[PDB]
Amino acid sequence: AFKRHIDRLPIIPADAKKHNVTCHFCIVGCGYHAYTWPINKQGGTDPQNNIFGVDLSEQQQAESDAWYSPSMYNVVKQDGRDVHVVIKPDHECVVNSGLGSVRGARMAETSFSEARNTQQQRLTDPLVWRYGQMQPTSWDDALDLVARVTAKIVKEKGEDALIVSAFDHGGAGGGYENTWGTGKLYFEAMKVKNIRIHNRPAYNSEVHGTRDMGVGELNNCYEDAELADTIVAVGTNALETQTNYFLNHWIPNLRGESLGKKKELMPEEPHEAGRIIIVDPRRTVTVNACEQTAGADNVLHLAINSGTDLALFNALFTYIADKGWVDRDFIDKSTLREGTARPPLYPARGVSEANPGHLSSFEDAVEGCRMSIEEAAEITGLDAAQIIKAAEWIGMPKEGGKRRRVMFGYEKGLIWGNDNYRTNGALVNLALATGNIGRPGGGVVRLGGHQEGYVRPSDAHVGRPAAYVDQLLIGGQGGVHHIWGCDHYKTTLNAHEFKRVYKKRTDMVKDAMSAAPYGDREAMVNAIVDAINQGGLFAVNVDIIPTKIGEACHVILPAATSGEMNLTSMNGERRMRLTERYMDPPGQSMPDCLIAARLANTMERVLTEMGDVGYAAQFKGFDWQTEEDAFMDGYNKNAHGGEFVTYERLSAMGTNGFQEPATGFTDGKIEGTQRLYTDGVFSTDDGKARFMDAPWRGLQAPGKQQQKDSHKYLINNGRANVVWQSAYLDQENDFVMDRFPYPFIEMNPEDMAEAGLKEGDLVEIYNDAGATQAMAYPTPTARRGETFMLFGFPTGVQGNVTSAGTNELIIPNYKQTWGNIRKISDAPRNVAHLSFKSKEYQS
Amino acid sequence: AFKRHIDRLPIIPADAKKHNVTCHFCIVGCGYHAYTWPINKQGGTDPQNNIFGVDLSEQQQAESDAWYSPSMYNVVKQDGRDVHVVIKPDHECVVNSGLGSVRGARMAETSFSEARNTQQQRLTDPLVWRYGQMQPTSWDDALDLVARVTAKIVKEKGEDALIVSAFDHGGAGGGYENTWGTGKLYFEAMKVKNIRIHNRPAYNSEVHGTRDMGVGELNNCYEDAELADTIVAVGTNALETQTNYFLNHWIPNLRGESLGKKKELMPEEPHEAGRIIIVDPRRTVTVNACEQTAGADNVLHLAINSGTDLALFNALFTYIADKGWVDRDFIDKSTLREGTARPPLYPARGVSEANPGHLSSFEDAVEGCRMSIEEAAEITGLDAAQIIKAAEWIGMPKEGGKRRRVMFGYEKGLIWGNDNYRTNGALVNLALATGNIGRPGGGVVRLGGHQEGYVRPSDAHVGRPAAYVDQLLIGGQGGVHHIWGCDHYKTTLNAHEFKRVYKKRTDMVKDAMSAAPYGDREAMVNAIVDAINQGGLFAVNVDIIPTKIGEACHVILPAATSGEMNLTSMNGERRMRLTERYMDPPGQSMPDCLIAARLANTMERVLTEMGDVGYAAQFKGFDWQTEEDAFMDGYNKNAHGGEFVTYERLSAMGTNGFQEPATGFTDGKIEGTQRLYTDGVFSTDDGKARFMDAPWRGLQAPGKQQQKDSHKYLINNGRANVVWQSAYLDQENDFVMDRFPYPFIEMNPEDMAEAGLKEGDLVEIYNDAGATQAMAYPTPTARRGETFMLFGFPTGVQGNVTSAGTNELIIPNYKQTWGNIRKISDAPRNVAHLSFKSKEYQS
Amino acid sequence: AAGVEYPANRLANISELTLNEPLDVAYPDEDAAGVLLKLGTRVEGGVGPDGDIVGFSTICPHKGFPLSYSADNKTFNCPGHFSVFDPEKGGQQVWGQATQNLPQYVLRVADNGDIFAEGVDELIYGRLSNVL
Ligand SMILES: Nc1nc2c(c(=O)[nH]1)N[C@H]1C(S)=C(S)[C@@H](COP(=O)(O)OP(=O)(O)OC[C@H]3O[C@@H](n4cnc5c(=O)[nH]c(N)nc54)[C@H](O)[C@@H]3O)O[C@H]1N2
Ligand SMILES: Nc1nc2c(c(=O)[nH]1)N[C@H]1C(S)=C(S)[C@@H](COP(=O)(O)OP(=O)(O)OC[C@H]3O[C@@H](n4cnc5c(=O)[nH]c(N)nc54)[C@H](O)[C@@H]3O)O[C@H]1N2
Ligand SMILES: Nc1nc2c(c(=O)[nH]1)N[C@H]1C(S)=C(S)[C@@H](COP(=O)(O)OP(=O)(O)OC[C@H]3O[C@@H](n4cnc5c(=O)[nH]c(N)nc54)[C@H](O)[C@@H]3O)O[C@H]1N2
Ligand SMILES: Nc1nc2c(c(=O)[nH]1)N[C@H]1C(S)=C(S)[C@@H](COP(=O)(O)OP(=O)(O)OC[C@H]3O[C@@H](n4cnc5c(=O)[nH]c(N)nc54)[C@H](O)[C@@H]3O)O[C@H]1N2
Ligand code: F3S
Ligand code: F3S
Ligand code: FES
Ligand SMILES: [Mo+4]
Ligand SMILES: [Mo+4]
Ligand SMILES: [O]
Ligand SMILES: [O]
Repeated sequence: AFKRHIDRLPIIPADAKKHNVTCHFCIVGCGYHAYTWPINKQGGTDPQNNIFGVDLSEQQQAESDAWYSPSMYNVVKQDGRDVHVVIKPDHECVVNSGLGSVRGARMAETSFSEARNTQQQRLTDPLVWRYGQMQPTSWDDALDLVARVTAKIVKEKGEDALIVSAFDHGGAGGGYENTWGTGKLYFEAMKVKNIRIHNRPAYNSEVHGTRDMGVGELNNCYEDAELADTIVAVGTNALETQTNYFLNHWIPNLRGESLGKKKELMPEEPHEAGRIIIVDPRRTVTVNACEQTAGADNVLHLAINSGTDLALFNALFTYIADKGWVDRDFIDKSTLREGTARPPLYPARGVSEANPGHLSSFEDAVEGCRMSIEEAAEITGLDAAQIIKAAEWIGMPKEGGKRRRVMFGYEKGLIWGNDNYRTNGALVNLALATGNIGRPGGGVVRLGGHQEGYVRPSDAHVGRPAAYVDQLLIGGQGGVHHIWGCDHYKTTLNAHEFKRVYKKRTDMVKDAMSAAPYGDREAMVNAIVDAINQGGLFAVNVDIIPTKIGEACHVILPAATSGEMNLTSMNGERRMRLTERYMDPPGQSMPDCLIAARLANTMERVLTEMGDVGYAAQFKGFDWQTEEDAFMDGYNKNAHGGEFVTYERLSAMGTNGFQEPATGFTDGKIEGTQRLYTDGVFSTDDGKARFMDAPWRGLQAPGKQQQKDSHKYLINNGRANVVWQSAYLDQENDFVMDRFPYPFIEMNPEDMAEAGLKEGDLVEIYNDAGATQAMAYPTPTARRGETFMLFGFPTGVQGNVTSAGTNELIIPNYKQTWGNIRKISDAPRNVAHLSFKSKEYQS
Repeated sequence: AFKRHIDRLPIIPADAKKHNVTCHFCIVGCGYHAYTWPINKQGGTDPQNNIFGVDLSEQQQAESDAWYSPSMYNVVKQDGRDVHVVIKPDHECVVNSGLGSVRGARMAETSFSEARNTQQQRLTDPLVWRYGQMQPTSWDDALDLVARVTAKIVKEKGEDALIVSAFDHGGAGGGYENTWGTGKLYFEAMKVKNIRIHNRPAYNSEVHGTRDMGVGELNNCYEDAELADTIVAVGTNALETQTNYFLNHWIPNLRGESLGKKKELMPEEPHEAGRIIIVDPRRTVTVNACEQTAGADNVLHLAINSGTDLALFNALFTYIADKGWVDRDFIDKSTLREGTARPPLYPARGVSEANPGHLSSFEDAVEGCRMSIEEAAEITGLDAAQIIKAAEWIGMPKEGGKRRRVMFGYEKGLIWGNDNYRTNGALVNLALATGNIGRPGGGVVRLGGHQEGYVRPSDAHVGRPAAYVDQLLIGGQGGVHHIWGCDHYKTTLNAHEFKRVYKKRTDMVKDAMSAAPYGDREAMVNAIVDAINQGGLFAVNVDIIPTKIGEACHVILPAATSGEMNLTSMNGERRMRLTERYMDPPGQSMPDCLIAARLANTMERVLTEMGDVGYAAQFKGFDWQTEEDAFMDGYNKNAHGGEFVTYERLSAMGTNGFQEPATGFTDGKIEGTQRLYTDGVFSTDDGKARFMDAPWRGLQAPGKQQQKDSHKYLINNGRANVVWQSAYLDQENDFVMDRFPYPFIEMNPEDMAEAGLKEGDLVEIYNDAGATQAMAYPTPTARRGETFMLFGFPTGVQGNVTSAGTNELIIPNYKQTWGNIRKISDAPRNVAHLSFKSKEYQS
Repeated sequence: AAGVEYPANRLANISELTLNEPLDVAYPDEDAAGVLLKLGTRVEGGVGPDGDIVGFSTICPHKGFPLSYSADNKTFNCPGHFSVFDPEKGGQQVWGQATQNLPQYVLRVADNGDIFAEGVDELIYGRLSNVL
């Protein structure tokens, strides 16, 4: 097991500088502080000599604010000088209450340090493909080349020849400054249609369903998870994927800690310890934790068949409506009453590709979705009794016939799950019918992935459905690709075919650049455009590390991330915070919004020189010199309630910040919105929510049923607790890579015995889409024929065996994947040190 | 300026484990010790508690043994535990006398550490190209793939289809164990013709010239540099490139420190302080150091024109002969007296490509070489009075008619210089004529590059001249390439064209392997061979880091280097030492010799399965389980005097070891050879040295005169004192990369001003062969029209502008390169922090 | 106890410094020879109103040879093995056998112009702890 052998840390001195830091990583947005002090200085054991005011010569007891781990300590550049830094979870943040996940708590250790030699992989310099390999160069030179090629191609073949892949998320690698910078460049100055997002291959929403129904997907507050009678958790592994929301808010509900608060905030109705329904085909550590804290009797794990959520939801909606277990008053006053005619091709297909489901009244949706317990048990594989109990835990009035309070949280098991649009609607149906939107203990919400920090111009030119960007590239279309803060080689669908063709097209342009003289920049640009005109691709990567897709790119621009820049973003309850810059960018690396600005400056200059003064003028309005200029040109001017928000005010609010939208500023406090839709006015023209007439139609994406029937195992996929995303930082972190040097594939031990596999064995997963590798991890809780592979991993990409298959709105159905498994090799030697024991906690 | 901010190092305890370590790096082979102790123990400041028996609470004075810098300290794995390690120069080693260079003093911080995060680039696992990128795998899997593709291709197309690039040098990435293991696989088990060496594109000697004459190139000891009357240093920058040989042995001579030892060892003649001739077109820090320690009076810097050494030497030879400043008895007793007829094609060409120079008597050579002082002055651009004075400093007798003692030293200014075979010969003529071989104060020697550690089966099958391997590869020949411990992408000649074609050919095999099923190995193998048959190349890289040529390779195998293994090598004195293992290989990396044995064992199995037991049996004799097995099978059985040398005996003799060849073993002491040719019997069938009839014939390599005539600047090239070789370790060492993030090109300030160039500017050097980049470094001492570019550097490869031009024996003529210089961009911001002052020390 | 505890020692006054003339100093004790130096230009680590006052250990980090200043090039020069250090660029080894750039002092200028050393950025020659 990897041990740091750091048996002593510098003590934070009492005059250390404090910065407010939101966690870089997941949706929960746990609060932290960065304490920096000069190298050559330290605090002392005595109370007046340390930031804690505490005698550090004494053992601290459990949950002490007066400790930190090695992973929280480092040395970084601040204003050109080496400083000590501790990045430490904030005890007074209501989000986390001093909790740090295995991810946030290693923010420090995953910061760039020359002095302590952490994350030396970090990009410090622009790189260009010339003289037979990648070569470092100046910003002026690299931007000039990107500008000249991008300008020539757009001018000869139109903006449709420019392909963009960019984050749209918050936190490190997004936020309001960065999305606005990128957004303004490609949507204001240009009208790029052929743009995709970090996690899906078109410019679409994850959740058009809930939005079309007029319910924004982040409509509750984290306290609602404390106040609910029942949590409904669909396609979420929250202990692993929303750790500190689960631990600091769901848990207190389940072991009865929130009872006092419930009785105080909601007197005149009964209250008992929260119960939880988990809809997930896989038994996760979350199911285990729930059983362990609430007792097995207060946990209903619906281990559905993969891709059968919609059947379950329709059946619950049907049962709940027939019983009259609904909020009549909420339905009559806040939802659409005027019935509406089913489209011609219903139920199999919606009216168009744009609108897969039928928006309607309560009564119409009940009749359209209508499904019996008997039918849903057959489809889902559940007992009738499990579906009835679930309807009871969701809908049955409490003693005195008081409405049951239910929080419905979903994530990627639904969103990357079967029939995204109708399944999303079917769940919202359940929350609308039970009046569990806009009220204490309620909500129908995305539990989320990244934090949120989206503000951009109109995207109306993109269309709906939007262009399937991967299929464009794979089919030889487009001339220039700008990639920002995503790595399709590890994370796109159909990733094997994607890499095969992406390598070929970028190689054509690499070969041309290697044979052309660079010193005559006009000859170079000509060779590149001539190769593009033969079906080649010129590819520009903006990132913080050498990416997998970067191995195929011609130009690489180094970015600075959260903590090396100021950054704004909101969490899963819309809690906006400012991360206050505590360190310098590594080398000449610069914030994404400013790279966007600098590139717009270069496009303007280059388009002037080419003649076209009209097109050149479109790249004006990018004179930003700090990220705060992006914030003020973007969020402040364009966000709902933006007028009330500045860095200075956000700073004052600290790691508790405020819940968007901001309603006012008064007495040095931004005034926020604790919950959306409390007045029962929804985000439609006429202010009523729509229900969804959303009948089950089996597996909806093309080839999916064929793939299931022709392959032996379900290749379920998703997150590990230890790993952050595509392991872009974790790959140079000995703590993580010591645990999983290969991606695990969780396999039933009987399934392993039958296939001749032992723990640690390198296996190939193969199907119609492609092939990949993983390390076999015996998992007693795995159902026979069902495996789970860690997604996005550099040493075995699960994406390689996902099909091109999407729903009508180009939503990648990653979770419904089936494949075969055969041994490549006996357990490699580098895996002998691994624990293969159960991840499930035991009493 | 990069600062470590390490205020304090652990004290080596009294009971630390001691290991004899020779420097990993240059020929000099400075003695060190590695002290290791448990991570949870340390030494005390009191004498009884540290390794020095000294009170460390008190400041130590200049040249203290009881100090070590931060770069000499790390934490490393030993028998699977973290230990402290200090790698310190041995004060008691006769080579260095406790000196460590800027290179050897950072052995510890260029070691692999998980705990202190040093050299995380180091390879831990076998990598195979599959699923669209490089993927870690098992040894068994990787070796099976390499062997199945190798066995199939040599079975189908012959051994001539297997191409090999491999180290032939000593120290780290070489040595007796590793040259033997690779040599036995490719020359015993097989008869590989199409093999090149790490620094030259055929299987040839750097110095056929001296060797054909019967003078092995390492014939003296380091003491002779202390005892010479004159040192003649030809195309050596010894202060940068042979640092502690210069500092610990040349300096004492030039300063008179040596006078006492001279008088004790050679009474019966006069002795003044040593003088020095430096033949180098460029004024180095070596010229400066010599002036500053012996005064300008005692230093003759002959700033010859590029590649005219042969003219200078023929004129010195002529002048010395005509004066009778020659050892008449040596010539008559120890050299060839028999006249022999010039070849028909003389003097333009030799008797063949194989023999470009004519071996003869003293008198035939003088008449052949015959050149006037006037003519050499024309060619060299020296003044007559410089050449005449150089003659006097070499030839003219001392007071009592006594012989002047002259050590003649050369390296890559000659060897990579014009007409390698003849220039090498012309220099040996001078040392032969003056009886300066096999006497105290004498020698005509390579000053060296790496340490030496060569033992291999016969290479008779390879031929002379041998195959120009790079031209075979560029011309689309060969199927499989095994690359061991070299990186042609940074260090070969004609490197731009090499990379253009190497990428296309390996790309063809990559596309095939991305498109084929891996888990079915036979189909993977057939897709590879079909791609090879279309003109592809399958490439295997054996290295310690991800190389530049490794970005084109299909299999990477991870090697363990010196210190992670026992390693034997000898210095430029033939001083053989054992480097004793002090640490563990990173991850699963294994010594090169054991990789060769494992590949041999796999070749045996694969060939047996294909049903060729006869070919399979050739791959026996590779049952080695440790590097010592390779030493005993190789050096012990095959080296001259090998039967006297074992690890145990070598260990007992410490960092002073013994000079090869070993003559016997007497009470715990291997007896060695201080000097070669002391009995005047040379390495020829009859025991006579031959002189060389070596007439000047201009720039002899094809296209060189054309390249001089058609380009504005000389692109001289070679070493920086800070940089070790191709910066394979240095590129992840902040100290080195802080100094030169770009390779410097030394340019005259007047030349820079005329070209609109300022300090730091990024410039393209381009010519007929290709193009590359460097950072302009203003150098007052540089002659106008004459630049010097750091070689082998990842961030700008000088090799790109070197032509394919070799001499008749396929020696690469790197140093005679001319190209044009244009600006790429203004000084990048990452050079702003650089010092641009003179490297020349000022009194 | 985790870090080295550096004394805040008085070295000189800003008034004691002549442009380009090293003032010989000891920090962090008597046996750690160094200099203060005004450079007449704004540079890395520089203090005082012009930001041109720097402090360096002046014992070669290679083998402990006392260094010597060249006023013409503004470089420390080692007569031991010919190392050159640039105190205009943070004491970068311009050429040399040290594995360290020249250990440099953390200077603070108080109101009266008294100059203080609070630490060193590299390991001083001949001590395994900067504070002994
Ligand atoms: N530790 C860690 N946390 C993270 C991240 C990370 O990389 N590591 N990344 C963040 C990001 S960007 C995101 S998007 C979120 C994702 O957070 P989650 O969506 O919670 O995580 P996943 O592992 O993608 O999938 C959750 C569950 O979906 C289940 N599932 C699979 N197929 C189906 C199906 O058909 N129906 C249902 N109902 N469930 C199904 C899986 O069994 C799995 O347990 O996590 C965020 N947090
Ligand atoms: N099979 C399967 N595939 C999936 C999923 C799944 O469940 N199953 N999940 C999908 C989901 S939900 C997601 S979120 C995606 C993730 O897909 P990606 O976005 O490709 O994955 P990340 O690892 O988050 O990629 C972030 C990249 O941005 C870089 N980066 C970090 N900080 C910065 C910064 O400040 N600026 C810039 N310019 N770059 C920065 C990182 O180094 C990294 O290369 O994967 C998707 N893929
Ligand atoms: N223009 C020009 N070109 C030149 C020269 C010149 O003067 N001018 N000089 C030439 C000369 S003299 C030389 S020596 C060559 C050098 O040419 P190369 O040999 O290509 O250069 P090195 O950097 O020594 O390469 C050593 C390689 O071996 C790897 N390595 C190190 N240790 C081990 C080990 O234990 N095992 C294995 N398997 N690999 C290991 C390193 O990671 C690195 O990739 O360059 C030549 N090229
Ligand atoms: N610091 C350091 N030391 C090293 C190495 C390293 O990488 N770094 N590598 C080692 C190795 S493998 C080697 S081979 C040696 C190389 O050691 P050297 O050969 O001493 O070094 P180079 O810098 O290659 O070239 C020596 C000199 O040749 C001169 N020269 C150029 N053209 C001519 C010419 O036509 N005639 C003459 N007479 N001189 C000419 C150059 O100006 C240069 O000063 O260094 C070894 N030691
Ligand atoms: S620490 Fe960070 S990763 Fe998520 S659970 Fe808290 S925000
Ligand atoms: S320390 Fe090493 S690099 Fe050469 S000069 Fe001595 S062997
Ligand atoms: S002590 Fe200064 S260079 Fe050796
Ligand atoms: Mo996500
Ligand atoms: Mo060499
Ligand atoms: O996401
Ligand atoms: O060499």
